[PDB]
Amino acid sequence: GKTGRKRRARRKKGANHGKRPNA
Amino acid sequence: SRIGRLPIAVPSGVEVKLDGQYVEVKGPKGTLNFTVREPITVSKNDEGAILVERPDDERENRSLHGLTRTLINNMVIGVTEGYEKKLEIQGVGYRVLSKGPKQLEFNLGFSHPVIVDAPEGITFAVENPTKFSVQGIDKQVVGETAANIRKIRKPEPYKGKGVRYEGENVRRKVGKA
Amino acid sequence: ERTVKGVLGTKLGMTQLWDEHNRLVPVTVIQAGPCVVTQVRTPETDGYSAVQLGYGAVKAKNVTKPEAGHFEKAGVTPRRHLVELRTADASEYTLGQEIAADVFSESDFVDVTGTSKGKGTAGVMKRHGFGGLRATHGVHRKHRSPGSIGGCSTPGKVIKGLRMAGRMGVERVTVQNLQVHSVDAERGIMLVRGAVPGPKGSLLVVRSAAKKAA
Amino acid sequence: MKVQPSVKKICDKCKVIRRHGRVMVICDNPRHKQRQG
Amino acid sequence: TTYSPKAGEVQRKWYVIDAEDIVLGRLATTAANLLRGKHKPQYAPHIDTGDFVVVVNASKIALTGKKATDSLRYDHSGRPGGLRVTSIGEMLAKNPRRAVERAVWGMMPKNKLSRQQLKKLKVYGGPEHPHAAQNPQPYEITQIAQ
RNA sequence: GAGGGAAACAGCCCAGAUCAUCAGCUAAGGCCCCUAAGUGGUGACUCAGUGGGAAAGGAUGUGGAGUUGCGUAGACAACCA
RNA sequence: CUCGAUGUCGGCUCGUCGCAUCCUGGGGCUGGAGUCGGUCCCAAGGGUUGGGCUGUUCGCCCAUUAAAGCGGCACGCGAGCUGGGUUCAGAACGUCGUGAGACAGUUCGGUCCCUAUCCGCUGCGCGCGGAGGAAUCUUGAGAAGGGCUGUCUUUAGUACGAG
RNA sequence: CGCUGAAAGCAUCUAAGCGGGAAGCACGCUUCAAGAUAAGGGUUCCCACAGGAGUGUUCCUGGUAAGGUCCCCGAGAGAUG
Ligand SMILES: CON(C)Cc1ccc(O)c2c1C[C@H]1C[C@H]3[C@H](N(C)C)C(O)=C(C(N)=O)C(=O)[C@@]3(O)C(O)=C1C2=O
Ligand SMILES: [Mg+2]
Ligand SMILES: [Mg+2]
Ligand SMILES: [Mg+2]
Ligand SMILES: [Mg+2]
Ligand SMILES: [Mg+2]
Ligand SMILES: [Mg+2]
Ligand SMILES: [Mg+2]
Ligand SMILES: [Mg+2]
Ligand SMILES: [Mg+2]
Ligand SMILES: [Mg+2]
Ligand SMILES: [Mg+2]
Ligand SMILES: [Mg+2]
Ligand SMILES: [Mg+2]
Ligand SMILES: [Mg+2]
Ligand SMILES: [Mg+2]
Ligand SMILES: [Mg+2]
Ligand SMILES: [Mg+2]
Ligand SMILES: [Mg+2]
Ligand SMILES: [Mg+2]
Ligand SMILES: [Mg+2]
Ligand SMILES: [Mg+2]
Ligand SMILES: [Mg+2]
Ligand SMILES: [Mg+2]
Ligand SMILES: [Mg+2]
Ligand SMILES: [Mg+2]
Ligand SMILES: [Mg+2]
Ligand SMILES: [Mg+2]
Ligand SMILES: [Mg+2]
Ligand SMILES: [Mg+2]
Ligand SMILES: [Mg+2]
Ligand SMILES: [Mg+2]
Ligand SMILES: [Mg+2]
Ligand SMILES: [Mg+2]
Ligand SMILES: [Mg+2]
Repeated sequence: GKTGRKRRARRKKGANHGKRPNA
Repeated sequence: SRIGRLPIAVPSGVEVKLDGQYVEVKGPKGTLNFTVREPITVSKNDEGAILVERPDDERENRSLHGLTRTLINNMVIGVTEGYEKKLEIQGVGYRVLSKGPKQLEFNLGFSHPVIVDAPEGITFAVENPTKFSVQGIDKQVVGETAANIRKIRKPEPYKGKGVRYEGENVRRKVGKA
Repeated sequence: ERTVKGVLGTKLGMTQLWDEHNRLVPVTVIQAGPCVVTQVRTPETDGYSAVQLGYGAVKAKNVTKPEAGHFEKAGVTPRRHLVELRTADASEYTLGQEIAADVFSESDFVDVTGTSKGKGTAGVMKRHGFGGLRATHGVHRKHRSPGSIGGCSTPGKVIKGLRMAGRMGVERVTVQNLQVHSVDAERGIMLVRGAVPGPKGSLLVVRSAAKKAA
Repeated sequence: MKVQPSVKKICDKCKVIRRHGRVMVICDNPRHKQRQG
Repeated sequence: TTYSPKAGEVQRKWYVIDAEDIVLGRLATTAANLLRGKHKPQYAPHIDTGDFVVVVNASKIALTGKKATDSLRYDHSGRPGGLRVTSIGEMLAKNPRRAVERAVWGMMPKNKLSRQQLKKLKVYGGPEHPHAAQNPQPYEITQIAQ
C-alpha cells in the first residue's frame, strides 16, 4: 500500500539514522 | 562536426552580411535571414567563403556547428539556385490545375475541388494534369508545402492513388486477392 | 468586441399570428419605445465601448437632482430606466441620439433579456426537478425530500454547489435566436416570435442575436 | 505502432533513436515501429 | 533590555527592482527580505519595519530548465472539480503580478503581519510603474563574499 | 523521559530537566526564504525537477577507465562500374 | 481502533470522483477490396433506456438504443426513505439429540425514535467598512452553468470491387 | 502525421527551429461577481454648518444640504427581512 510504503520510506530521512518506530 | 568543419563557398553575386549573431543573405532570387545559436560563431575566411567554429568539442557545440553549417549552406545554395520539388498524382479522376503561380486547385476524388494558396516565397508550376512542382528560395518552406500537398491525399498501399513525391517509393499490397 | 444593435422595451403580453405558411406562431408584444443615448462609454475615458440608453416615462417629482443633472448633460428629458449596450460601434452613437424599434427589421434574429418571474422559496422538486420519494409503500414523511445530500465519514461534508431548496426566479435570463416577426415604429411596437422572460410590464433588452441565427 | 517497455531491432533496417526523451524504433516496414511506454 | 521598535519609529523606504532576466527564486527571496526588513539592524518580527518593493519588468523574469512550461501553479475554488492549473510561463505572460506575489507569499512567514506586508509589494509586468511620487530607489540584487 | 533533530509523528537520532540568567561553547541535525546560521571556497558529475518512492527487463542519455580489431599498403560513411 | 453501542443486504433519492473508455471525438498498425471489423495509442466534455424472474447483489431473458462501461466514496448515502433479506421472542417441516433443545436447512409472522447546538451546505437579511456625504450606470480579478446524439436526403450507386 | 537538420560526411519529426493535429485544456455562449478590505471606473448632485472642550487642528456634541428611511396604498415581489 501507498501509506505503508511511505511509512517505511520515512526512515530514510537524515535525522533518523535508517530506523524509525514501526519500521 | 565533420560537416561543420568543412567551409562554405560563397558564389558570385551573393551578399553575405555577418552582423554578429544575425546574418543576412542577399542573392538574385531573394533575401534570407538567420540567427546562429550563441555558442557558435561565423567568419568570412578571406571574404571568399564562410566558416563556422564550435568553441568547445562538447555535444551541443558540435551539433549546432553541423546544423548551422548545413543551414547556412542551404540558404546560400537557395539564393543562388533555388529549391525545386516535383509532385505527381496517380489514380483516375484526380487532377490539378493552376489559377496562377501561387494558386492550385485539386480534384482528388473529393466531394468538391480543394483550393491551395501559396506563401509569398512559394510559387507553383504545373505542366501536366497529373504532374506539377513547387519552387522557392527556402528549403524548409518548400519541403513543408510539398508535405502539406501530399497530406491532402497521401498515396495508398492498394492503387497508389494520391499526391506522391517524384522519387517516392510508395508501398503497396493486395486486399481482395 | 462584437458589434451589437439594441433597444429597450416593455413586455406587454402575448398573442398569436399566422405566418405565410399558415402556421400559428406565438408572438410576444414588446413596446420597444423610444430610447435616448444618455451616455457613451469610450476606451479613453471609461475603458470599454458601450452605449447607455434611457427609455421610460418618469414623473418630474420622482427624478432626483443627480439624475436630473445627468440627463441635463445628456441634453434629453429624464427617463425612468437606464441600461447599457456593450457594442463595439458605440462611437457611431451621439449623445442624445434617438433610437426606435425600427432599428430591427422584419426577420432579424434577436436575443431578449429580462428578469424572470419570481417564485419565492421553492422546494427541490420544483426548482431543480428532483424526483422525490413514492407516495406509498411506507414512505415516512419524506414524499418531497431531497434524499441524501452527501456520502459518509468521507468526505464528512456536503460538497459545495449541491442543489437544495431556495428562492427561485427574479434573475437575469436571456432567450436567444427569437425571430422578430414585425416592427411598427410609428407606435413603437415589436412582435417577436416566442416567449420572453418576465411578467407583463417588465423591462426587456432586445439585442441582435449573438449567434446570428440557428 | 507497438507500445512496449521492451523495444528491440527486429529487422536489419530498423534504427533505434531517442526522440523527445523516449526510445523509439523506426523502420521502412511499418510493422516494426515501436515506442517505449 | 533589548531594543524594540515603536510603531512608526522605523522609517519605511521605497525600492524598485528591475526583474529583467532575474531568476524568480532570487527575486522572490530578495523581495521577501526587503518587505520584512531583515536587512535593517532595527528588525523586529512583531512590528513592520520593512520597505516597499516595486517590481518592474515582471513579464521578463528568467526561468531555468523547462520551468516555463512544466512548473505548474494550482488554484482550487473549494468545490468538486474546482481545480485550475496554469504553467508559470503562461502566468508570467498573462498576470505576472499574481506569479510574483505567489512566490513572495510562499517565501514569507504565514502571519497576519505577513499578509499586511505583502501588500507593500507592487508588481508590474512592464518596464514602467506609476509610483514616481513615492520616488523608489533602484535596488541591485548582490551577494556578499564568503 | 521533559529538551534538540526527524514537516507533524510514545518506541528512531542527539541528549537525561535542582531553580534563576535578555552570557558563552557544542551534539544530532543544519546554514536561498519560510527558519537561527554560507544565495560559502575549490574540483568533478546530473539537466531527469533526477534530487524529492519501486522490480524483472529494456535503451546509440552522458562523463570516466580499460582491453582489442581495422586505418594515409589507406579505415568507416557518403558517390560512380 | 470502537463492546458506559462505529446499526450490517438490495432498492429509492441525491450526487461526486478515478479511468483500467460502453457510445460519441482523434490517430497508428493491421492478418485494413469496399463495407466492416481488431488490435492498442490519445481522450473522462457530455451521454450511458424501459421491462419479465428473484428480498436479492449477481445472473438470465424480452424490446430497444449512438451506447446500455468498470470502479471509489463506512461493499457513498436508514438523526434522508424503504424493511423484502438478515439476526429476537410464536409456529411448522426435514435432519440431529434420551431430553431440554440445535441447524450459513426450509417455511409463515414479526415495533425503525430524535423540535439541528457546532461544522457543512442551499437561500435571504442586518451591520460596519470601502478617508466627505450621496444618486445612477458600470469594468471583471475570480466563480458557476452549458458541452449528448440519432435517422433520412444529397454528394453517389461516385471511390473501391470479378460480381 | 510532418518540414528543415546535425551530433554520426549518410540518415533521423529534434538535438536549434517551424507546421499540422480531438467532443479533452483555455476561450467563444449564459449567469454571479469590487467583503477583488487590492473594497475598482465613468457620469451627476450637495456643499467650507453651529456650539464646546481643545493642545497642529485633534475629538465629542447639535441643526442641516444632496439623498434616504420610517409610516401608508399595493404587486410584476415576498416565510420574515
Ligand atoms: C431481527 O433482528 N433484529 C435486528 C432485532 C430486532 C428487530 C426488530 C425488533 O422489533 C426487535 C429486535 C431485537 C429484540 C431485542 C429484545 C431483547 N430481549 C428479547 C432480550 C432486549 O434486550 C430488549 C431490551 N428491552 O433491551 C428488546 O427490546 C427486545 O425485547 C426486543 O423487543 C427486540 C425488538 O423489538
Ligand atoms: Mg498492493
Ligand atoms: Mg412522484
Ligand atoms: Mg404520508
Ligand atoms: Mg470533518
Ligand atoms: Mg527512561
Ligand atoms: Mg522525548
Ligand atoms: Mg520532536
Ligand atoms: Mg517539532
Ligand atoms: Mg558556535
Ligand atoms: Mg555536526
Ligand atoms: Mg513554523
Ligand atoms: Mg554561487
Ligand atoms: Mg553553493
Ligand atoms: Mg520521468
Ligand atoms: Mg520524482
Ligand atoms: Mg527504477
Ligand atoms: Mg460514548
Ligand atoms: Mg487513458
Ligand atoms: Mg461519466
Ligand atoms: Mg477534467
Ligand atoms: Mg443470481
Ligand atoms: Mg459510480
Ligand atoms: Mg454500504
Ligand atoms: Mg446517515
Ligand atoms: Mg421481515
Ligand atoms: Mg434488520
Ligand atoms: Mg404433511
Ligand atoms: Mg428422535
Ligand atoms: Mg421471515
Ligand atoms: Mg429535520
Ligand atoms: Mg472572469
Ligand atoms: Mg474570493
Ligand atoms: Mg528523414
Ligand atoms: Mg521523416
